[PDB]
Amino acid sequence: GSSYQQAPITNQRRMRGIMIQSTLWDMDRKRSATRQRYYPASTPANQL
Amino acid sequence: GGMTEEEARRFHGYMVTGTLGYVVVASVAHFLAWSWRPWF
Amino acid sequence: GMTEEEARRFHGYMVTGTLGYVVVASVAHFLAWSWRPWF
Amino acid sequence: GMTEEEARRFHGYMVTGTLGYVVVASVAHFLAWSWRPWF
Amino acid sequence: GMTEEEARRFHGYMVTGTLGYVVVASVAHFLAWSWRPWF
Amino acid sequence: GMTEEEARRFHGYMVTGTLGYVVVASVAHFLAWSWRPWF
Amino acid sequence: PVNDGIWAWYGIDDDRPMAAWSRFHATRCVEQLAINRARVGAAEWALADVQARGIVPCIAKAAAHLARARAELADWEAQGHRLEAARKVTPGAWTTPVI
Amino acid sequence: AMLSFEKKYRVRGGTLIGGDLFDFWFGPFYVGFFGVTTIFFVTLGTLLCVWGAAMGPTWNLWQINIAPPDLKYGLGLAPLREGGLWQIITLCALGAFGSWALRQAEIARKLGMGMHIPWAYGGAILAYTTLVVIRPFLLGAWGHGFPYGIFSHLDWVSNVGYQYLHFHYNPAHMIAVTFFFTNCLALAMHGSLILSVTNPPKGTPTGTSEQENVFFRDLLGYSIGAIGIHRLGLFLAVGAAVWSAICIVISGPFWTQGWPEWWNWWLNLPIWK
Amino acid sequence: MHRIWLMYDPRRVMVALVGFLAVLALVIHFVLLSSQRYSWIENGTLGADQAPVGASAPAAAAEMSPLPPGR
Amino acid sequence: MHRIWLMYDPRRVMVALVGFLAVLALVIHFVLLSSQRYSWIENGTLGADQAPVGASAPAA
Amino acid sequence: MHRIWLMYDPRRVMVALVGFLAVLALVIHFVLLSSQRYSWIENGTLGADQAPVGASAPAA
Amino acid sequence: MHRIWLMYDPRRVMVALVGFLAVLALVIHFVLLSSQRYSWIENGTLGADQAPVGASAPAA
Amino acid sequence: MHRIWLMYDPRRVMVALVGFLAVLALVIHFVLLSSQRYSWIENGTLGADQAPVGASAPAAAAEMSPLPPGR
Amino acid sequence: MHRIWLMYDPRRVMVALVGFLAVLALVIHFVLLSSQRYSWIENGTLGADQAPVGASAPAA
Amino acid sequence: EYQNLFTRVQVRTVPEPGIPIDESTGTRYGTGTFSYLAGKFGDAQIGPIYLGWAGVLSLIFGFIAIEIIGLNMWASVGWDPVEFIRQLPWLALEPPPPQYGLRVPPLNQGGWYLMAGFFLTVSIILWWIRIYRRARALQMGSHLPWAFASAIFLYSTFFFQPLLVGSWSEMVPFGIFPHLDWTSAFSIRYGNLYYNPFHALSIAFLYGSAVLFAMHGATILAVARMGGEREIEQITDRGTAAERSMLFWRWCMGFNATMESIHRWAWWFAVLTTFTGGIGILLTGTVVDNWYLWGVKHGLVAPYPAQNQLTPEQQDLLRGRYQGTAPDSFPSYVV
Amino acid sequence: MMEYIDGAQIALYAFWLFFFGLIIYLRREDKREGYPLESPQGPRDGWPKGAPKKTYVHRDHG
Ligand SMILES: CCCCCCCCCCCCCC(=O)OC[C@H](COP(=O)(O)OCC(O)COP(=O)(O)OC[C@@H](COC(=O)CCCCCCCCCCCCC)OC(=O)CCCCCCCCCCCCC)OC(=O)CCCCCCCCCCCCC
Ligand code: BCL
Ligand SMILES: CC[C@H]1c2cc3[nH]c4c(c3C)C(=O)[C@H](C(=O)OC)c4c3nc(cc4[nH]c(cc(n2)[C@@H]1C)c(C(C)=O)c4C)[C@@H](C)[C@@H]3CCC(=O)OC/C=C(\C)CCC[C@H](C)CCC[C@H](C)CCCC(C)C
Ligand SMILES: *[C@H]1O[C@H](CO)[C@@H](O[C@@H]2O[C@@H](C)[C@H](O)[C@@H](O)[C@H]2O)[C@H](O)[C@@H]1O[C@H]1O[C@H](C(=O)O)[C@@H](O[C@H]2O[C@H](CO)[C@@H](O)[C@H](O)[C@H]2NC(C)=O)[C@H](OC(C)=O)[C@H]1OC(C)=O
Ligand SMILES: COC(C)(C)C/C=C/C(C)=C/C=C/C(C=O)=C/C=C/C(C)=C/C=C/C=C(C)/C=C/C=C(\C)CC/C=C(C)/C=C/C=C(\C)C(=O)O
Ligand SMILES: COC(C)(C)C/C=C/C(C)=C/C=C/C(C=O)=C/C=C/C(C)=C/C=C/C=C(C)/C=C/C=C(\C)CC/C=C(C)/C=C/C=C(\C)C(=O)O
Ligand SMILES: COC(C)(C)C/C=C/C(C)=C/C=C/C(C=O)=C/C=C/C(C)=C/C=C/C=C(C)/C=C/C=C(\C)CC/C=C(C)/C=C/C=C(\C)C(=O)O
Ligand SMILES: COC(C)(C)C/C=C/C(C)=C/C=C/C(C=O)=C/C=C/C(C)=C/C=C/C=C(C)/C=C/C=C(\C)CC/C=C(C)/C=C/C=C(\C)C(=O)O
Ligand SMILES: COC(C)(C)C/C=C/C(C)=C/C=C/C(C=O)=C/C=C/C(C)=C/C=C/C=C(C)/C=C/C=C(\C)CC/C=C(C)/C=C/C=C(\C)C(=O)O
Ligand SMILES: COC(C)(C)C/C=C/C(C)=C/C=C/C(C)=C/C=C/C(C)=C/C=C\C=C(C)\C=C\C=C(C)\C=C\C=C(C)\C=C\CC(C)(C)OC
Ligand SMILES: CCCCCCCCCCCCO[C@@H]1O[C@H](CO)[C@@H](O[C@H]2O[C@H](CO)[C@@H](O)[C@H](O)[C@H]2O)[C@H](O)[C@H]1O
Ligand SMILES: [Fe+3]
Repeated sequence: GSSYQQAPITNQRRMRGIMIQSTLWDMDRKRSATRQRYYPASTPANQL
Repeated sequence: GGMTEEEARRFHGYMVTGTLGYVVVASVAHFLAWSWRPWF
Repeated sequence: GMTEEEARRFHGYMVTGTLGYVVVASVAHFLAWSWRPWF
Repeated sequence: GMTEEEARRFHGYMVTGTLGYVVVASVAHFLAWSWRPWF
Repeated sequence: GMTEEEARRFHGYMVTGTLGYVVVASVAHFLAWSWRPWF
Repeated sequence: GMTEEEARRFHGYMVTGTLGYVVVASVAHFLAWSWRPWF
Repeated sequence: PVNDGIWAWYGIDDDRPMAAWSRFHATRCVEQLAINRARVGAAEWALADVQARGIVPCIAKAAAHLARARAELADWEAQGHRLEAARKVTPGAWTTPVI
Repeated sequence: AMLSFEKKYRVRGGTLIGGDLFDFWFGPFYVGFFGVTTIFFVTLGTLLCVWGAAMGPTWNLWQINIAPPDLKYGLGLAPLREGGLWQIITLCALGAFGSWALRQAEIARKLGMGMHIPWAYGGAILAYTTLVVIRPFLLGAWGHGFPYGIFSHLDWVSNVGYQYLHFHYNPAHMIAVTFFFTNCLALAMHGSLILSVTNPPKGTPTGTSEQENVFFRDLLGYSIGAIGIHRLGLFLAVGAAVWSAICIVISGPFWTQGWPEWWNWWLNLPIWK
Repeated sequence: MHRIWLMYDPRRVMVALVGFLAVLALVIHFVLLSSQRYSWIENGTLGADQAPVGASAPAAAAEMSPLPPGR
Repeated sequence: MHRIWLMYDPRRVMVALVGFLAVLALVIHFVLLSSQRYSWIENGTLGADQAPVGASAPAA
Repeated sequence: MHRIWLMYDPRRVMVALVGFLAVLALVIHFVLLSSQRYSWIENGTLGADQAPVGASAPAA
Repeated sequence: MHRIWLMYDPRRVMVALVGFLAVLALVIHFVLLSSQRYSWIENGTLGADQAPVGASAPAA
Repeated sequence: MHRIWLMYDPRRVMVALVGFLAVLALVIHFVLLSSQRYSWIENGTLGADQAPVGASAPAAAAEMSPLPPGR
Repeated sequence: MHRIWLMYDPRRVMVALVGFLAVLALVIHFVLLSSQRYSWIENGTLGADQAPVGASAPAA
Repeated sequence: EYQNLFTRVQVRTVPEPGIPIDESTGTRYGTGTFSYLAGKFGDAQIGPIYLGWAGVLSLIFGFIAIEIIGLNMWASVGWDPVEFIRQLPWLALEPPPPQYGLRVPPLNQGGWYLMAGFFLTVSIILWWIRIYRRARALQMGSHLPWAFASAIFLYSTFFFQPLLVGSWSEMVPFGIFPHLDWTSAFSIRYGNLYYNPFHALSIAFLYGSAVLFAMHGATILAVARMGGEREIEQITDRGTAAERSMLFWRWCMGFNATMESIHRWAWWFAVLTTFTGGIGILLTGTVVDNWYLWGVKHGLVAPYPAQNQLTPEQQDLLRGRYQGTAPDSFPSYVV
Repeated sequence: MMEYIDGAQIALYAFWLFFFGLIIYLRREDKREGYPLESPQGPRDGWPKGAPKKTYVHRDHG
């Protein structure tokens, strides 16, 4: 691609290991751990 | 090491009373937990 | 080990520090409760 | 092993250094809170 | 081991070295601040 | 081992060598800055 | 525990002080009496040897070791007397005496 | 020929089978009954390997490949061109490796030594026997053995590994690898320590057990002692082979999925399920 | 019953007991904290009628023949 | 029957028994907790009619 | 009951206590920080009505 | 209270205290630097009304 | 306070101090050099009005790519 | 200040210092050589106004 | 027959070694102690350690490296202490993205990685110096630091090979299962590492190290009843335990070492494991990019009958592309 | 340019030359004890010829 656009912060993985989707996440179904996979929403205070 | 029967009887007085007091505290904790969110 | 006099003297501080710790913890919990109750 | 009077001397420094550090950290939190409150 | 006059003599250089280092760092920070503030 | 007069002699060369090296580095930076300044 | 070893995990312990008759404790006691009397004999021979060659700090330890060997023997002699008393009052016990 | 002190030791006795009949030397080598059986199985097995090379596509040492039979033959002997030759060679290899271990016992007995060496070698025989007998038998076909060929067996190792998608996740394999790596570390430390006290810098006296214990102590925080390092080296090296045999026998007969999904039990411990 | 303390060193007993109770208490809290019904840090303010419940046995036919969600 | 306490050290049998009961109790609780029918922390408030049941034979 | 300190060396107990309290305090703080509701570093300035709540039963 | 330094060697306690505080300070700075609200090296200049908050924008 | 040197050998303290200052300075320089706002080797010549602000997004760059063209 | 050489043998300090300065210089040269702006072997002949600069004012 | 595998009778001495041999500068840290469990298998003394200046700095630099790794792992599960323990072997601190090459990357995208790698490397070099100084202070040969230099060489090739191919992205991630994912993917990227001849050699010495330590461990235990474990005295004052050890192997396999020279065989087999390893890594991606094709060229690869045959239009159809960048958008397909 | 010769092949033969040199060295070391060999035909050295038997100096104690 000619140049890079960032995904929204809630689409960014906080685990950077490349195989984690097959080695862990395809068997791990725990709800807390699944929520930890992505960064939470983050907003400038004056936009709330 | 020594341990006479009067020492054992004195220790038993504390060990029983402490045990029962802890069970009493735990009973109140279950009374609180049940009134908040019964498990049966 | 300790003499009994040392045990008496030590215990008073140990009880005091425990009670001081519990007091601060109780204030910390009531601050947290007033900010964001957990029940 | 210290003498009792020697432990008493060390305790004076140790308490004072502790409270001095807490005082400095208190002002650091006053500055941090003024810059960007966390509650 | 170190005698108390020898400890007191050493301490004067430790304080002076610390102060000199803190001063150099304070100028370094104010140069860095004037170039590109972090608050 | 080391005597104090012999330390005092060595401290002569050591401080002088340090300051000499720092001067040479100061000139290397003057040249580097003239070629391609970093601020 | 050196004698019962792993079997102490299952609560076999034939060293413990016993005042009722027990053929297992009596067996252990008879074995340990012989071993400890030999051990006292060796301890006092070693004292005699080290006294003869005169080395002071070794004489001190040899005497301290001998006293410990005598004390450990005396415990087994006490166990032997308890069991031997219990033997005489208990039907079907051994005919050969303990100690 | 003989070492300058050797002749005194060359008594009769200590054999397991043959008595005095084979109780002699050939050059440096002790013979014995298991020496005779060794050379039989070595010669037969080697010449059949050479025949396998002759009827294969090349004489290139790296490319020679004597392959086991197809899985369809099960536990029968296949046609010799079709893997039966591999099966005969496997019997010779078992006969040779077994004969070698028992010959070592005769030698240890004649020297009044403990039996440690024969048994330590049994760890390697176990690993081989697992790869060519026990694991193929549990899978129900001799065709599961590895091919005899310097690189073709590495193609087998590769494909067996990826039969479980990510073989690094095999838990017994992690242990076996840890033993192999720890062994090589321990070997380097023990070799270094002995050479460093026996070959100190020029103009230095020969060292002592105390110095190597002092050095070892501040390396690991504890002193292992002279008997301890040899017990450890034997434990690590033989333990690696035993855990190797475990790691391969569980792969297939007992576990069939990918190895990464074996770790699902750990994720599901009830303290954090 | 006090003679149990003739049989055991009370210093060994109390240490074993406190270690047992600490580990048991930790385990029960972490078992609860990973459940849905007692995930009290996230959902503790819910009323008991609103708290999660593990799903029943199916509707008694245990069989499918559905109708779509409304567009 | 009390004579077994001369054969065996009471001090050591008691420790072994307490250990055995603790292990067996924890095993059974976790076996039940891992089941569907008795996952009591999630589903303990279901009535006995509502609780899960392992699948029956199809009877065909 | 200060004689507790005769059967237990307080030099050992105070180290065991401080080690326990330190680790437990950190575990509790990180459990809270990891939660949605009490992620106070990112969301501490939200009011109690605005703070997250974990999902209810579906009929609720 | 000074008798605490008879019971424990102050030469040991001060090293442990310094180590503990340094690690705690390092952990707290790392946690804050890792957040969005307190990513102060990148965003320290923002000013409190436009610093990040851990909430989703209303009406998306 | 000079009595600190009677209880601690200054030979040992100064090595620990030098090491602590060394790691602390190196950590802070490497942190800054990896930041957007303070990458002074690449961007040191920019004025403060045009240096980055607010670049805290945790995936500012593409995670996955070929290596740069190899020449 | 010369009495520091009574605490530390200058034979050790001089070697340690030369090692430190050698590694420090090597690190700083390598950091620069790895950069865009100061990769002087390939680009040293560029004038100061031709040398690379990191990205200005993102999303200006 | 007693196997000499564990010690049924230990002896204590009330004064102790652990107070070192005469050692000069630095300090002996702690007092010696005995472990009964250590005394069962080996020598019982667990005891004092020496650091000096290089040991202190190595621990400081190394602790920071360990903290950076752990804090990043813990941050990667959102600071959840339960998920930190539950998921620990899958967590990593991960190298920078490939498009940066050797340039400094963003802090959360490999900047912490390069920092941890730097402090770990400095810590390893300072530990080597600490060992080197200690060997000389105890008046010993330098065999141990050069053996450790061989391990450091292999380790450094996980920096130099990424440097030579021109990207920090190629470095090994810090993490238990993640570094094994890298190990597999390295062999995949470079076309099967089994055909790397230095990898093959490195295995030959790794296996040989197990062969030698099994043989040597067993040999010494087999003569330990005759004093064979007193190896220094068997070297300076050969006893019947050494003679029997030489004759066993001579009579078994036709040749033998000495009580000294077996430790040289041991030393070189271990050292050559990592030395040949490092050469193989340095050659990978710089000289050879597909080791299987290098094997075909040099005749390593055994032939098999073809499992499939492509037609010429399949040869064009079945070529793919080299993998590119990930899609940086979420397309709508509605028209 | 050289098609067949490549840097991995060159490096491998450099290792083989070193490794055979090393085996020779180790076999000389292996022969410091028990050599020359006794035989009916007189003394025998094998190959390579062993290094000489080595004397060790003990310390004068303190
Ligand atoms: C990649 C990592 C590798 C990792 C693995 C690396 C393994 C390395 C260790 C193995 C190699 C050493 C083996 C050894 O030293 O055996 C002793 C033997 C003779 O001992 P001696 O003391 O010097 O002499 C005895 C003699 O004076 C009196 O004995 P006697 O009168 O009773 O009996 C007569 C002799 C006649 O000698 C022979 O028959 C030689 C047999 C073959 C020698 C080795 C050739 C090369 C390897 C095998 C190739 C054929 C193999 C099929 O009979 C004997 O002495 C027989 C006892 C020796 C049996 C040795 C068997 C060794 C098998 C090694 C297998 C290696 C497999 C790879 O030595 C020799 O003959 C000369 C060995 C020279 C060193 C080998 C390296 C040479 C490198 C190239 C340098 C240039 C050309 C020489
Ligand atoms: C699919 C996987 C690939 C593969 C990919 C690789 C890769 C990639 C590599 C190896 C390497 C090795 N492989 Mg291979 N390997 C495969 C198949 C095998 C098989 C087999 C039976 O199939 C075997 C036996 C081996 C064996 C080996 C070894 C011979 C070799 C490592 C030597 C060593 O000592 O490393 C262990 C020793 C070290 C790593 C040295 C470490 C020393 C440092 C100084 C220690 C620092 C510790 C520090 C202080 C503490 C840090 C704390 C933490 C930060 C918390 N591989 C297949 C083909 N293999 C390596 C090699 O050399 O390749 C040529 C290598 O890089
Ligand atoms: C010949 C090849 C083999 C080899 C050899 C080898 N390795 C060696 C050696 C040798 C000969 C050593 O002498 C050396 C060693 O020390 O051994 C004990 C080492 C070593 N091999 C190591 C590991 C290792 N070796 C491996 C492999 C190999 N080693 C090969 C198989 C592997 C594998 C297979 O992956 C590993 C992981 C280490 C155990 C050790 C080098 C130790 C080292 O450098 O440590 C650096 C320090 C740290 C990482 C920091 C630790 C941090 C502390 C936990 C902090 C505690 C707090 C601290 C007190 C704070 C500071 C306060 C100050 C004021 C004090
Ligand atoms: C969003 O954009 C990205 C970036 O282009 C697309 O991902 C590309 O395709 C993958 C093969 C590759 O992995 C990745 O590196 C990247 O190259 C992604 O698929 C989405 O695509 C849609 O948006 C594209 C976009 O770039 O905005 C758009 O591309 C076309 O339009 C833009 C202008 O809006 C123009 O610059 C491009 O040259 C043009 N490219 C092509 C091939 O037409 C896509 O449109 C089409 C037809 O592909 C969008 O795709 C869809 C289905 O909507
Ligand atoms: C969710 O799923 C799973 C988890 C699987 C489900 C769970 C399953 C299971 C199997 C649970 C089992 C629970 C259990 C089983 O028995 C639980 C048993 C608990 C018990 C017995 C607790 C006892 C506590 C006793 C205490 C605290 C005593 C304190 C004593 C004090 C204070 C005295 C202080 C004074 C002293 C000492 C005297 C000093 C001397 C003096 C003064 C002097 O000498 O003068
Ligand atoms: C995520 O949520 C999960 C984790 C899942 C939820 C679950 C949580 C669970 C299970 C929690 C359990 C908590 C618990 C128990 O188990 C908690 C127990 C807490 C306790 C007991 C705290 C006690 C503190 C006492 C202190 C601080 C005392 C200080 C004393 C001082 C300072 C004085 C020292 C003496 C001096 C100065 C005098 C010297 C004189 C001398 C020497 C002389 O005079 O000689
Ligand atoms: C979001 O992040 C998460 C992590 C999640 C959030 C949670 C965090 C948590 C749980 C934190 C817990 C913190 C804590 C808990 O207690 C913190 C406790 C802190 C404490 C106790 C600090 C004490 C400091 C004391 C100091 C500095 C003393 C200095 C003394 C000096 C200078 C003088 C010394 C004496 C000398 C030199 C003697 C000279 C004379 C001599 C010798 C003579 O006269 O002889
Ligand atoms: C994670 O995110 C991130 C971004 C990292 C955020 C986190 C940041 C954090 C946690 C920062 C912490 C900072 C800190 C905490 O303590 C920092 C503490 C710093 C300190 C204490 C510095 C002290 C320096 C002292 C010096 C230099 C002294 C020099 C002395 C000299 C030269 C004289 C030598 C003596 C002589 C010559 C005399 C000989 C005489 C003799 C012998 C005689 O007379 O006998
Ligand atoms: C990620 O960040 C990155 C990008 C890396 C950026 C950040 C970098 C950072 C943090 C850098 C820090 C640098 C630093 C910090 O202090 C650097 C400190 C440097 C220092 C102190 C240098 C000192 C040099 C001293 C020299 C050369 C002395 C020479 C002496 C000589 C020649 C004479 C010897 C004596 C003689 C000849 C007489 C013998 C007589 C005898 C015996 C007799 O007469 O008896
Ligand atoms: C609060 O404290 C906590 C609780 C967080 C402490 C706990 C920490 C924990 C749990 C830590 C866990 C750590 C684990 C499990 C680590 C696993 C590590 C593994 C398995 C690593 C395996 C391999 C890694 C390798 C080979 C890495 C090699 C890296 C190298 C060679 C890097 C070199 C980098 C250099 C030289 C950088 C130079 C800097 C410059 C600027 C020049 O950039 C290039
Ligand atoms: C890490 C940051 C620390 C920041 C510290 C801030 C400064 C704190 C020091 C304030 C100085 C005055 O504080 C006071 O000093 C005197 C000595 O002068 C100490 O005095 C102490 O030692 C003297 C003898 O030397 C004893 O007689 C006395 O009983 C004892 O308390 C006091 O205990 C302390 O309270
Ligand atoms: Fe050895």
